Amino acid sequence: AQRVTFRRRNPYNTRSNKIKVVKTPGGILRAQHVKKLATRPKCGDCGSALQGISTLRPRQYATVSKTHKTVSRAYGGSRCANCVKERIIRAFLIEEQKIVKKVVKEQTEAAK
Amino acid sequence: GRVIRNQRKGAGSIFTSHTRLRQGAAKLRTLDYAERHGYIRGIVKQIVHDSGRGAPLAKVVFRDPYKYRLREEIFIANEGVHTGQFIYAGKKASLNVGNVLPLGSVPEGTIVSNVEEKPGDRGALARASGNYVIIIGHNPDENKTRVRLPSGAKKVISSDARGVIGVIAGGGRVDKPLLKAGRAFHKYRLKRNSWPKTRGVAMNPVDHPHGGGNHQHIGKASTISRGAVSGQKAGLIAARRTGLLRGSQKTQ
Amino acid sequence: AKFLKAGKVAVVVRGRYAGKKVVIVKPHDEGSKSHPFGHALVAGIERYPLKVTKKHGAKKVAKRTKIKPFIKVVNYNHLLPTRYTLDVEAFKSVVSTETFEQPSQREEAKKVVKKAFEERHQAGKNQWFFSKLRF
Amino acid sequence: AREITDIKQFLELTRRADVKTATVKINKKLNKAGKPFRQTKFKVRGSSSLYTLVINDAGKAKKLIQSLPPTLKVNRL
RNA sequence: GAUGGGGAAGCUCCGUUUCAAAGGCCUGAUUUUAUGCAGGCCACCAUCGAAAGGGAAUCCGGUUAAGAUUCCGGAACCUGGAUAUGGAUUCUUCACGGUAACGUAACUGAAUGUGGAGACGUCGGCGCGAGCCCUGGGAGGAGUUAUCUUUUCUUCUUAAC
RNA sequence: GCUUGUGACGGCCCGUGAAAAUCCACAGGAAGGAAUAGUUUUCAUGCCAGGUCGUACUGAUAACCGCAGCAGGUCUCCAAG
RNA sequence: UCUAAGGGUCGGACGAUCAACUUAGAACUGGUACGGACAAGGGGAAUCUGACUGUCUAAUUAAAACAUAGCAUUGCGAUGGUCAGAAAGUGAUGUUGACGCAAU
Repeated sequence: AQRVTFRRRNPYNTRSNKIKVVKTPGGILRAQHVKKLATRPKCGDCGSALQGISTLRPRQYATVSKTHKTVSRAYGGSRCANCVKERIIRAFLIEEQKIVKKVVKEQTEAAK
Repeated sequence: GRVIRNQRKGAGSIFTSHTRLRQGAAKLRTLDYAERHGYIRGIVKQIVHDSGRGAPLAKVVFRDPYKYRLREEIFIANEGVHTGQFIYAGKKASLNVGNVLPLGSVPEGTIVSNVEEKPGDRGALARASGNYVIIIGHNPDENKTRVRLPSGAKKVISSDARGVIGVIAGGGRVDKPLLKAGRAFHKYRLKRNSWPKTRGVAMNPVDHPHGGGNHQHIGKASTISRGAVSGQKAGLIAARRTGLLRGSQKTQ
Repeated sequence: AKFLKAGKVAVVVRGRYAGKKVVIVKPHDEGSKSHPFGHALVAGIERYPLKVTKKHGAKKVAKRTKIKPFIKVVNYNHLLPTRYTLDVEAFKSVVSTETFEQPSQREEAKKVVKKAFEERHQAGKNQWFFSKLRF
Repeated sequence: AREITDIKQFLELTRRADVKTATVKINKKLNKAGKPFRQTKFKVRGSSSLYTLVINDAGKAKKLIQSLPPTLKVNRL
């Protein structure tokens, strides 16, 4: 039965004027404006939430230690482990089959 | 009387196209040495809905021949094409669905989409959900190919004009009744201010030729000379005939 | 048939050393206590040698060809077995179950594998293995 | 802001430099069994954080008050 | 909505990357100098247009006749700029560990490229949080008490970081 | 339970439901780097600065618009038994 | 005023502990009253007419008028149809292309 007010001239229930309610040490109820929630950085070749990488709003990553926004593998943020595991394989297998794609057409060159 | 509705459209205003949500515009690659002489392989990264246009788009990306970077074009997607698909473009590209070949490089029978009207214009003909053009024959008396357009008409364009093998995707969208005004509302909402439509016959004379009253009716042939002046062209425009047919085929 | 051998070269396909070339040196096909699974004692590079042009100076070349090594226990499943093969003799010794635990021993090992590898790369006996594999 | 627990690393803080003042608070708290004992908090105002060290053993506490630099403005109570 | 332009007797109309020679970012040379220059990449590119859209960062207590997320007290955070000490790194020069998902107090990185966040509809049930609502014991204060009720009311709070 | 926030799902479309500033990251390896000594400010700590304009109050059966202290009109948030 | 049924948690077909209200039934009772105030559909048979939901004459007309989905006709392959402008290196449709745009 205690009621509250926005603490900033914006009187409309928009996304940036989200509000929380807090009991203060005064023993009094008060609004407190709440920032909008962050989202998980996503993996840039499958779109999945990057494991190990922190979840701040974008400018916050400039106030954060590097360990918070990478992991220790080829493609720290960027891509997603199963996607670098696929990635290496695909590299190796093709570069191999190149050599072959190559040698095999050099054989059928002599055959002519 | 008053400027009629159909004349007010020319002025843009309330009648321009609703385009905020549109993806980019849909085009072939710009025609380069790659495509003029060989082929160039892109992948289709995503395929995507475009507001106002049933028929989905393919966002397909290619390497840049003259600079180290990637280049994304926006194709119209062609039914069967699928993310992770390689897309080959140009004179030497092989006859698979999804590729883009010069008309002059495909056999008679081949069916294609998004075909250029002049080589290099980046795609003009057969672009809407479901459509395509058929190559009927070729004529190396100047590099020309003769085709069939979705409308019925045959047209002869340059064998250098490119098409993409296959039909435009988006099925038979029109096969489903719209059912309720609201569906048309949302329909035209992503297109343009053309809906609902008041009949001229329910307007007064100031507003339209149909206009006057005492009983609703047109009072003169609704069949207008092509040379009539704007203000007067409402109805059936240079109608070579009028009335119910049951027609069944076109021009062949 | 049964390849997993003494001097097989393979690509680490997971974790930190993901993407890098190595040679198995002690196969342990059976499960270890800690390590209850098919695994292999390997040694590959961690920082490859850099490229070398005619235009390169004296000690530049001497610098552009240092090689940071590494040694790992690694699950067979985190390996891309290759058709290529590299002789394991000079390090054969330094790399055993022993050298794991006690950092210094892992350390003295790397000291040796590095001398060996840098050696191998001069007068290019065995190449390929010295290039990055790019993805 | 911060709480400190290494009674030693505390002691470096008490000299440190930027640390002109500090304070000793005393609470009449009570343990899990519930017997009135003497908790004593050592607050140290550094430039940009307030490191408060909490000592529950009354013995070691009343000792440590005589281990602060004599050139630090300890506010008592 | 200016501009190279094109119409118009003209007030001006059209056009906005447009049929245009449309820039400026690093730093070497030079240490006559902080500076003209030698490198060089990248640029179909005015601007105005949101006090409800997007967006760097603050909270609680106290205070006035009238101001307060603005003053006071205390406790923070962001941005730009300076910088030194510590720590980390290296004779295997640009860190280790973990099979792996990944871990971390850090762990050089120009051009160029590429990816992500900014970033997005509506309805429904289901799960969870917060505040609120109801409520037992107890420590206080108020109320009623001809008669009854271990009773009725009420205080028991915790901010950003 | 109420109000709100939020998640993992599901229904809907011939509707599939902005943009730019801005911030980070990866790929790349130009280049700069130690042994009597250098590298490094995406780790901790420390120094400095943060301008201009608005900021009262009403917000409606009397502070706005309807000649007015007009039974009309005028956008929103909070919500007890 | 009673009866019965519908959960949770923890110890091995029971055993301990915590916690809700809701539902069906039965007896008793009254000046036969009880959704006791508040709240809250009258129903049926037909004819004319418009399919429906939607719309308009702000201040005398809300309707059977307008819309609509559905049906049909007409023009156009871009050197184009329809429309704009005094003129233009001018403009709408058009980020379009006949499963489209335009006109009835």
